[PDB]
Amino acid sequence: AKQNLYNAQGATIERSVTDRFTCGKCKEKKVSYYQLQTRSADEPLTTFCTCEACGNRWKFS
Amino acid sequence: MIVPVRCFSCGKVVGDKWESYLNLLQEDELDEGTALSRLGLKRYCCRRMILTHVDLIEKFLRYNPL
Amino acid sequence: ASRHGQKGTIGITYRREDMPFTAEGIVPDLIINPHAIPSRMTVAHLIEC
Ligand SMILES: [Zn+2]
Ligand SMILES: [Zn+2]
Repeated sequence: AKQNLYNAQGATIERSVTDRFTCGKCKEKKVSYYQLQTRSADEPLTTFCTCEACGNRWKFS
Repeated sequence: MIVPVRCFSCGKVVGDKWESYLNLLQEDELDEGTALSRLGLKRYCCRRMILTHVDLIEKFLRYNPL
Repeated sequence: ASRHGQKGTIGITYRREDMPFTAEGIVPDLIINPHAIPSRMTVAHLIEC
């Protein structure tokens, strides 16, 4: 039963952070990011943002 | 093509020096960096031209027109 | 353009007497903006220079 209860609850990806930026709404430093480039080749990555103190998302160019 | 006359950067006449810089490397067996130094081109904006100019003119010239 | 995908065009032209100039008097042929360096990430251009 214990193993079944463990296998029931699923994916829990956990969003590795840093502490440099502040939240756009909460204004605290628990900020987590990602990298990839979306638009054409002439520009760099997107610098995705994800706050964790409240869950906010924003972006930096 | 010939050597340019008058270095684009600086303006000093170059083109007298070409065949001299050749025979500094034919019989004198001299290293070329010292060859340009003894040719007397102490700035390097002038120096790039003699060091990098290629001579296509004779490769043109080995045709037989008229 | 360079050999690194730095394509661009001529804005305007200057003569020497108002081109910037170094102590030995090597007046440059052309000047490009620094901001083309970091976002293009073109290190090898600098190494080549
Ligand atoms: Zn927040
Ligand atoms: Zn020169």
